[PDB]
Amino acid sequence: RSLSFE
Amino acid sequence: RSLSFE
Amino acid sequence: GAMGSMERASLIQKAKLAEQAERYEDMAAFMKGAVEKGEELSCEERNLLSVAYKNVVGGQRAAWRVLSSIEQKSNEEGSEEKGPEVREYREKVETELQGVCDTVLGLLDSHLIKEAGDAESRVFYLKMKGDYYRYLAEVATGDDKKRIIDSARSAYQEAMDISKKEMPPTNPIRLGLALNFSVFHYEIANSPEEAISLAKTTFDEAMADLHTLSEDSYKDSTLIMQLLRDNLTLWT
Amino acid sequence: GAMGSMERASLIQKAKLAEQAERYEDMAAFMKGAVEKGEELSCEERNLLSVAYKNVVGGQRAAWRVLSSIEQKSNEEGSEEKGPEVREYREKVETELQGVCDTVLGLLDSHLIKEAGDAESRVFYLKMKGDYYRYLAEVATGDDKKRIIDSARSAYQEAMDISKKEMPPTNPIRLGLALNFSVFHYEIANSPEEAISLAKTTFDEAMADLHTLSEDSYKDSTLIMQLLRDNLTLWT
Ligand SMILES: [Mg+2]
Ligand SMILES: [Mg+2]
Ligand SMILES: [Mg+2]
Ligand SMILES: [Mg+2]
Ligand SMILES: [Mg+2]
Ligand SMILES: [Mg+2]
Repeated sequence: RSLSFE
Repeated sequence: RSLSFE
Repeated sequence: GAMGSMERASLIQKAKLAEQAERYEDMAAFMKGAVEKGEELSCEERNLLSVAYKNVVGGQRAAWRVLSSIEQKSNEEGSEEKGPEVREYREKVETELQGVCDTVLGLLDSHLIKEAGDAESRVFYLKMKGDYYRYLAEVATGDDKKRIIDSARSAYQEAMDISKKEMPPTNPIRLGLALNFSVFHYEIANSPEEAISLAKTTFDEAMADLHTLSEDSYKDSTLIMQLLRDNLTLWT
Repeated sequence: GAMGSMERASLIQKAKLAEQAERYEDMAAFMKGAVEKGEELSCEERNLLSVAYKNVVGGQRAAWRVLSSIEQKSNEEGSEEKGPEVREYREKVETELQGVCDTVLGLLDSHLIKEAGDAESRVFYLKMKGDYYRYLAEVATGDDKKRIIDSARSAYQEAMDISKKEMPPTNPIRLGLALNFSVFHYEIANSPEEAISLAKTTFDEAMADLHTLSEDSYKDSTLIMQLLRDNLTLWT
């Protein structure tokens, strides 16, 4: 669920 | 935009 | 065939896994492999076949429409020439779509339709044949546009005649066939009045048969009837 | 290479068309062809390269996770044996993902990184190298899990040292690098405290530099800072 660079 | 059988 | 060494049951199991993974190209390849085993398909297996290719061709149709619109704008008054690339890339996607449609139609002709004796299987496959000739027709422009359209119409009509004789008006495959034939009339055959009449008559006859259904079947049929209604609202 | 006969400009034009069509496998193939022309890539072209492969590997990672979860449940207490199919199909998707990661890493090594002299290009490509070793690490289990992890860490660290020396704290590529290195720490390296410290320090230093920016750059930087914030909220 960690967000990375879009 | 006509809808067909899903 | 690349799937020739895999067990039929394994191909079906993997088609279901690929659906869960949203891997529809894989799903289609697995179900093609399953069909080429030569045995008839169960109701669930027919549905898996349909979901796989519908999603594959669905992405191709969505891309072709995006590109065809860019290409059309490119040929408007005042548009700067950008060279052959838009047409080339539209043609590439178009060719890939046509190949998927041809693959499905070849499976139906070798030998799904001819072995389909029950009304539910025969109607399902004839509907499918109409559908994939309809997708071909969406992109057709040359000498065979008319023959492609008539191949779609012919398949849908044979399926309708069987469905009317053999299936209740609320049967989900009968309903989806009539829905899709009405879309054919509206979007392909330049016959919006035929489209509207078919959608209305289909809806009304199904409405009058709902009282015979269980709660689960009621839900299945009304879901499809709502698509007929939505189209009628768009079309009128 | 299948793209060797196509002009570089045509490949870039078609990569942009494929993006509009959401045809990311095509987009990646076009940008691979463009890179293999041997010239350096502009800022916009680097972004196109990144979008294409991010979307391709993104779909593969999402499928692998679905399948790996099914496989894990299959090996729980009380689960009925279903044969080798789940593992087989997980392995197929895994192998395809690894091949995409290898393709990207090969482009960086031949010869994007070595010709990247400016800070913006060198940092972009070293970040990319960390990212695609990180995706390899998500699925790694055997003798080289540790070496894959260290290859990711090494690439990200070299990129961070350059970014800190050469770029302002709000530079979007510096911010995205720090974001992704913090995800590496949290999800790959079992170092949640390092992840949190990096995300906090990155956010705070960017906050203090926002006053130097235009309204457009302010918007670009704050959008990425919000991802750092969202992660910190999830992680603490
Ligand atoms: Mg039979
Ligand atoms: Mg009957
Ligand atoms: Mg009639
Ligand atoms: Mg240089
Ligand atoms: Mg600088
Ligand atoms: Mg530090």
